[PDB]
Amino acid sequence: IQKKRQNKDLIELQALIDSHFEARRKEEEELVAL
Amino acid sequence: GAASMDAIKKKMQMLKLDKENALDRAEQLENEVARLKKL
Amino acid sequence: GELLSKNYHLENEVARLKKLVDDLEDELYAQKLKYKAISEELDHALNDM
Amino acid sequence: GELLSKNYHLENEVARLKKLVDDLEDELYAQKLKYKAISEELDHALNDMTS
Repeated sequence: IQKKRQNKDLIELQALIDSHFEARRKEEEELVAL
Repeated sequence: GAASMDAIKKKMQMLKLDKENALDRAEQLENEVARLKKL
Repeated sequence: GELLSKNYHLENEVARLKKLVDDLEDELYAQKLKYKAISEELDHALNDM
Repeated sequence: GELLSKNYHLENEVARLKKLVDDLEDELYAQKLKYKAISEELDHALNDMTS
Protein backbone atom coordinates (compact mmCIF):
# COMPACT_ATOMS: atom_id res chain seq x y z
CA ILE A 1 0.00 0.00 0.00
CA GLN A 2 3.05 2.23 0.63
CA LYS A 3 6.03 0.05 1.60
CA LYS A 4 3.73 -1.75 -0.80
CA ARG A 5 3.35 0.77 -3.68
CA GLN A 6 6.70 -0.90 -4.33
CA ASN A 7 4.63 -4.07 -4.67
CA LYS A 8 4.69 -2.36 -8.07
CA ASP A 9 8.22 -0.83 -8.29
CA LEU A 10 10.04 -4.01 -7.19
CA ILE A 11 8.01 -5.87 -9.81
CA GLU A 12 8.31 -2.70 -12.02
CA LEU A 13 12.12 -2.86 -11.72
CA GLN A 14 11.68 -6.58 -12.57
CA ALA A 15 8.73 -6.07 -14.95
CA LEU A 16 11.15 -4.00 -16.98
CA ILE A 17 14.70 -4.46 -15.72
CA ASP A 18 13.93 -7.08 -18.30
CA SER A 19 14.01 -4.22 -20.81
CA HIS A 20 17.82 -3.76 -20.31
CA PHE A 21 17.94 -7.05 -22.22
CA GLU A 22 16.61 -6.25 -25.78
CA ALA A 23 17.33 -2.61 -26.74
CA ARG A 24 20.93 -3.31 -25.81
CA ARG A 25 20.47 -6.61 -27.68
CA LYS A 26 19.24 -4.67 -30.74
CA GLU A 27 22.63 -2.97 -30.43
CA GLU A 28 24.42 -6.19 -31.44
CA GLU A 29 22.04 -7.14 -34.29
CA GLU A 30 22.10 -4.00 -36.43
CA LEU A 31 25.85 -3.75 -35.67
CA VAL A 32 25.60 -7.05 -37.51
CA ALA A 33 23.74 -5.32 -40.36
CA LEU A 34 25.72 -2.19 -39.54
CA GLY B 1 23.32 -20.88 -36.10
CA ALA B 2 20.94 -22.54 -33.63
CA ALA B 3 17.31 -22.69 -32.37
CA SER B 4 14.55 -20.01 -31.93
CA MET B 5 15.10 -16.17 -31.79
CA ASP B 6 11.70 -14.43 -31.78
CA ALA B 7 9.82 -17.59 -30.77
CA ILE B 8 11.69 -16.20 -27.78
CA LYS B 9 9.41 -13.16 -27.74
CA LYS B 10 6.58 -15.76 -28.08
CA LYS B 11 7.22 -17.44 -24.70
CA MET B 12 8.27 -14.09 -23.17
CA GLN B 13 4.84 -12.44 -23.28
CA MET B 14 3.63 -15.94 -22.37
CA LEU B 15 5.70 -15.46 -19.20
CA LYS B 16 4.26 -11.96 -18.73
CA LEU B 17 0.84 -13.64 -18.84
CA ASP B 18 1.53 -16.36 -16.23
CA LYS B 19 2.99 -14.00 -13.66
CA GLU B 20 1.08 -10.74 -14.25
CA ASN B 21 -1.95 -12.92 -13.59
CA ALA B 22 0.00 -14.01 -10.49
CA LEU B 23 -0.65 -10.71 -8.69
CA ASP B 24 -4.15 -10.04 -10.19
CA ARG B 25 -4.88 -13.35 -8.53
CA ALA B 26 -2.69 -12.11 -5.65
CA GLU B 27 -5.40 -9.43 -5.34
CA GLN B 28 -8.79 -11.25 -5.47
CA LEU B 29 -7.37 -13.01 -2.44
CA GLU B 30 -7.29 -9.47 -0.91
CA ASN B 31 -11.05 -9.11 -1.55
CA GLU B 32 -11.49 -11.39 1.45
CA VAL B 33 -8.86 -9.39 3.45
CA ALA B 34 -9.51 -5.63 3.06
CA ARG B 35 -13.00 -6.58 4.29
CA LEU B 36 -12.32 -9.74 6.39
CA LYS B 37 -9.88 -7.72 8.48
CA LYS B 38 -13.05 -5.64 8.95
CA LEU B 39 -15.37 -8.22 10.61
CA GLY C 1 65.25 -22.94 -60.26
CA GLU C 2 63.79 -24.68 -57.25
CA LEU C 3 64.61 -21.95 -54.77
CA LEU C 4 63.08 -19.28 -57.03
CA SER C 5 59.91 -21.32 -57.52
CA LYS C 6 59.57 -22.03 -53.88
CA ASN C 7 59.99 -18.40 -52.98
CA TYR C 8 57.30 -17.64 -55.50
CA HIS C 9 54.84 -20.06 -53.90
CA LEU C 10 55.67 -18.94 -50.39
CA GLU C 11 55.21 -15.30 -51.24
CA ASN C 12 51.76 -16.38 -52.33
CA GLU C 13 50.93 -18.37 -49.18
CA VAL C 14 51.86 -15.38 -47.09
CA ALA C 15 49.47 -13.15 -49.02
CA ARG C 16 46.77 -15.77 -48.69
CA LEU C 17 47.39 -16.22 -44.98
CA LYS C 18 47.52 -12.52 -44.15
CA LYS C 19 44.17 -12.09 -45.88
CA LEU C 20 42.83 -15.14 -44.01
CA VAL C 21 43.82 -13.68 -40.66
CA ASP C 22 41.94 -10.44 -41.19
CA ASP C 23 38.89 -12.36 -42.35
CA LEU C 24 38.89 -14.74 -39.36
CA GLU C 25 39.25 -11.79 -37.01
CA ASP C 26 36.25 -10.01 -38.51
CA GLU C 27 34.38 -13.29 -38.26
CA LEU C 28 35.33 -13.73 -34.58
CA TYR C 29 34.07 -10.21 -33.94
CA ALA C 30 30.80 -10.99 -35.64
CA GLN C 31 30.48 -14.14 -33.55
CA LYS C 32 31.22 -12.37 -30.30
CA LEU C 33 28.47 -9.90 -31.05
CA LYS C 34 26.12 -12.78 -31.78
CA TYR C 35 27.05 -14.23 -28.39
CA LYS C 36 26.54 -10.97 -26.52
CA ALA C 37 23.14 -10.45 -28.06
CA ILE C 38 21.97 -13.84 -26.86
CA SER C 39 23.82 -13.74 -23.58
CA GLU C 40 21.63 -10.73 -22.77
CA GLU C 41 18.49 -12.53 -23.97
CA LEU C 42 19.26 -15.24 -21.45
CA ASP C 43 19.58 -12.91 -18.50
CA HIS C 44 16.11 -11.60 -19.29
CA ALA C 45 14.50 -15.01 -19.48
CA LEU C 46 16.57 -15.91 -16.42
CA ASN C 47 14.76 -13.44 -14.21
CA ASP C 48 11.16 -14.56 -14.99
CA MET C 49 12.32 -17.22 -12.50
CA GLY D 1 73.28 -15.70 -49.95
CA GLU D 2 70.40 -13.29 -50.42
CA LEU D 3 68.19 -16.03 -51.97
CA LEU D 4 68.82 -18.76 -49.41
CA SER D 5 68.18 -16.34 -46.59
CA LYS D 6 65.04 -14.88 -48.14
CA ASN D 7 63.76 -18.42 -48.55
CA TYR D 8 64.31 -18.93 -44.82
CA HIS D 9 62.60 -15.63 -43.96
CA LEU D 10 59.61 -16.70 -46.05
CA GLU D 11 59.45 -20.08 -44.45
CA ASN D 12 59.21 -18.62 -40.98
CA GLU D 13 56.69 -16.01 -42.00
CA VAL D 14 54.48 -18.75 -43.31
CA ALA D 15 54.83 -20.81 -40.11
CA ARG D 16 54.07 -17.75 -38.04
CA LEU D 17 50.96 -16.97 -40.07
CA LYS D 18 49.76 -20.59 -39.94
CA LYS D 19 49.76 -20.36 -36.16
CA LEU D 20 47.78 -17.12 -36.08
CA VAL D 21 45.28 -18.84 -38.36
CA ASP D 22 45.22 -22.03 -36.34
CA ASP D 23 44.63 -20.09 -33.15
CA LEU D 24 41.82 -18.12 -34.72
CA GLU D 25 40.28 -21.27 -36.04
CA ASP D 26 40.27 -22.64 -32.53
CA GLU D 27 38.86 -19.43 -31.04
CA LEU D 28 36.05 -19.63 -33.57
CA TYR D 29 35.23 -23.28 -32.83
CA ALA D 30 35.25 -22.61 -29.12
CA GLN D 31 32.93 -19.68 -29.62
CA LYS D 32 30.69 -21.94 -31.64
CA LEU D 33 30.31 -24.35 -28.74
CA LYS D 34 29.69 -21.58 -26.19
CA TYR D 35 27.07 -20.26 -28.52
CA LYS D 36 25.38 -23.64 -29.00
CA ALA D 37 25.46 -24.14 -25.28
CA ILE D 38 23.95 -20.89 -24.07
CA SER D 39 21.38 -21.09 -26.81
CA GLU D 40 20.47 -24.45 -25.30
CA GLU D 41 20.22 -22.76 -21.84
CA LEU D 42 17.92 -20.12 -23.17
CA ASP D 43 15.72 -22.89 -24.67
CA HIS D 44 15.25 -24.25 -21.19
CA ALA D 45 14.85 -20.88 -19.43
CA LEU D 46 12.03 -20.05 -21.84
CA ASN D 47 10.35 -23.41 -22.13
CA ASP D 48 10.66 -25.24 -18.84
CA MET D 49 7.82 -23.18 -17.49
CA THR D 50 7.01 -26.68 -16.23
CA SER D 51 8.63 -25.00 -13.19
